[PDB]
Amino acid sequence: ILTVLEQSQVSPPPDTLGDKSLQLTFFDFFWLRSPPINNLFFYELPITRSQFTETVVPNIKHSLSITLKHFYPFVGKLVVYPAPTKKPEICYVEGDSVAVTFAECNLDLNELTGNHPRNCDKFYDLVPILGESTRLSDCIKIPLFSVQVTLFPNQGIAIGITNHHCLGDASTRFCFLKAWTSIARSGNNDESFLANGTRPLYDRIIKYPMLDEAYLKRAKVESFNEDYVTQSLAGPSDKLRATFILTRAVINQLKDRVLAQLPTLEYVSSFTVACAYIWSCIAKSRNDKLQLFGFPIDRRARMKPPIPTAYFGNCVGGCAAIAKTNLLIGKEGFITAAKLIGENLHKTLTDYKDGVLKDNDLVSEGMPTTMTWVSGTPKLRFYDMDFGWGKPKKLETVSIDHNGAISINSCKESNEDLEIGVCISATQMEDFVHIFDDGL
Repeated sequence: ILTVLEQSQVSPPPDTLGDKSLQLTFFDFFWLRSPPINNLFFYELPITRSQFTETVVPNIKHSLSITLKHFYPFVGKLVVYPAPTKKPEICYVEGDSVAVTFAECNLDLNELTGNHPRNCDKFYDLVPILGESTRLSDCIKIPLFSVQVTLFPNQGIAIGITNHHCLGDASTRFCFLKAWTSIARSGNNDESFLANGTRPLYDRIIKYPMLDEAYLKRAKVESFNEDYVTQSLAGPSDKLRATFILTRAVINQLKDRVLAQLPTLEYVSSFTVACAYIWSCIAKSRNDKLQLFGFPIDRRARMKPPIPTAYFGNCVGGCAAIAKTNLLIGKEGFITAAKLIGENLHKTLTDYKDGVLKDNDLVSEGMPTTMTWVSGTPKLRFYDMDFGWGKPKKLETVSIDHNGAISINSCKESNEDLEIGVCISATQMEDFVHIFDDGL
């Protein structure tokens, strides 16, 4: 089903980059022990094996190489030292490279790019492993970014991107991908990027050393080297992956229902309404006791003073709500969900305005029987990423399979519509589909 054509290593062009480091913040240290992030971009095009070898392979290598000279941390490694003093950092050293795998897949591409339930494990051999760590006398070094480009002969191409969350957040990945695609589209040339594109800002403008040290303690840094193990996804599995669509029209109707029933609810957005609806579906599907639902927040614009969009690295916050499952079910359940999300998000955003940077409560108050954390930021249009073959047919966040997570992103026939990705056991999928569709 999968054939590896080439295992390559891609570096910046000769005589372009010297040794370079990037210092990290508490926002980055938060993710020290996180599993890899895996994303797929699927493209439809009538591409032959010969053409893939002749132009695609060299074009991927060349365009990535050129992009790396502007995005040094992508070709660097996370370096963790055993001493509680020396902070982890990103280091690039001359000779460092990005692992780029070229492969061929004999599965029907049309059996992967749809929205209906497909086996989760069919996607695993399309995403690259993050890569083996390097263990030295004074440190461990972990790769930050890897790529797989997979040919589906006469059908298209999937680009699988795996990264460590310490490299940066979704905004950082978006910035990088905008550059890479520009460079690829313009025939392996950074002239357009340098003139018109958004360059990464490596200035260390987030300086809170006391928070830095507090976050490293929580992430247990002295045992990191001893504890670190690879976390690649592998089958077989009975789980199914589906994509659920909330159209602008449906979202507005749901929003109108919330605003009508709860006229003084301080925060109601397309995103909170989408979250509330999926939240209610998950509650109905699980028929459990107590649930937590949460999601990330890009904090850049909310910082005091504001952080430029192009700031390189992590600048992410989070918000969560907890409710008894019986309160989340049905039409009234969706309303309750929207209320709790809205209230908690309003509180969180007020705290950011006040300049609040920080943030077994559960053991005391009650252990959730389900927890869901959203992957995704619908504001970032990953569906516009065009390497020269057109925009993606389908995006998948494969790493939601690891734990209590769903993906929420914009669509590309419409940036006002939302796509929700779910990977759950086959037995639960059948009901979930009916729950979602019937409820609308």
